[PDB]
Amino acid sequence: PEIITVTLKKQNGMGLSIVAAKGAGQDKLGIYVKSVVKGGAADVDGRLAAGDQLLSVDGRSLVGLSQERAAELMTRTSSVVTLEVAKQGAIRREWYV
Amino acid sequence: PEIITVTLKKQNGMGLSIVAAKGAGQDKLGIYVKSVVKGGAADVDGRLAAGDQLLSVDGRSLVGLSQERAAELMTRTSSVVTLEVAKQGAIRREWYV
Repeated sequence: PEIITVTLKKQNGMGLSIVAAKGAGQDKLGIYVKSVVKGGAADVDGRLAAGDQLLSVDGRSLVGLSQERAAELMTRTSSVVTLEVAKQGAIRREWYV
Repeated sequence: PEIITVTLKKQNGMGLSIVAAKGAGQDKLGIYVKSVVKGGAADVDGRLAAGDQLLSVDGRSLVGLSQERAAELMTRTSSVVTLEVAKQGAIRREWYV
């Protein structure tokens, strides 16, 4: 799983719409990019994309946390935010029914 | 929130790729349609779509359950399955960052 570090200058927010989900593989709850806002900070930066997992915010992990704990952590971010992101794999575990 | 009942004749499975997530509004974990397989049972039926929440399977609720409990419930389904689905709203709660 490819992991990268993305640093953003917040325009109005990071220009990101997120969701709490469990990876089909995982038992640990995670924060994922549901979609990117065109023309927002993450869009212009050009790295982040729907499906990417947000591992940490400002060095503090987002993995396995309550939706309350994670929301608190997002509201506390500076004008500048550094994310560790697990890039969505080409070869990936998924759940079929 | 519009709720409907969809009954499917399983071809090879329902032709559905699902995910466990929390609605931005919700604290209850849910089963959602991540994507539909073209040419699968749900596709041909034409009702189900990415974003829809799967409320119950065969009359048994999928809301708020462990990923183990839900997977067990999906593997137990007959050649015929009846789902209660909460259609993804146009006006909906979402989580921006």
